[PDB]
Amino acid sequence: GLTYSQTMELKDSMLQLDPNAKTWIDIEGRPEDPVEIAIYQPNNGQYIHFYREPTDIKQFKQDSKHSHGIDIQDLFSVQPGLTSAVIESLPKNMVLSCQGADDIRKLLDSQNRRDIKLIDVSMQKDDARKFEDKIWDEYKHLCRMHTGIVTQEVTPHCALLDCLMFEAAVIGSPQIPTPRPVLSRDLVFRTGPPRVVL
Ligand SMILES: [Mn+2]
Ligand SMILES: [Zn+2]
Repeated sequence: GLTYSQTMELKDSMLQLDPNAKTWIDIEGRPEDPVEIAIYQPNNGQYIHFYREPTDIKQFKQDSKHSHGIDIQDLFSVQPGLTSAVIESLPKNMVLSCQGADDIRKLLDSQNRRDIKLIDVSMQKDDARKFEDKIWDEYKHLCRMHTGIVTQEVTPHCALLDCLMFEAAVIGSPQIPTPRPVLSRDLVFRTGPPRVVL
């Protein structure tokens, strides 16, 4: 989990959300073993976005090749404990928009956050991904974690970009205010290997 100072920093950064604004949530991975989480406020562009190493490797490899394309080695350096830390400090009685509520409901409940309510926009599969190509063209650089070829060859599913494209689908245009991450990379990732000296 997080250190005392990491925990103070996270809570401080999370208060940059307005607890009342429209807020999307999306996860990749099963709710008992999530590997990527995004919480996004379209109007101001702010988002919480972080990763998690999986515990079930066989199911992860399946999800990797047919959904999110994440290589497990790229998760080794991510900061543990962020999922429970973030969910614990989301505002009381917060309301979240999502596309498909079943898994996210389980995840919040497992964290005793039954006070958090979900609004399932329940779009149809392809309506939800109308602007998938344009959103990936513009905002690919915001998440480079989907490195594997995914087959169902299709575009990998990213918690962050899914939130952005669902927002685009609800409003009818890929034109959204610039997304800005509220978490620092040093909170999402551990230090990683030293610079190779060249
Ligand atoms: Mn997704
Ligand atoms: Zn991603």
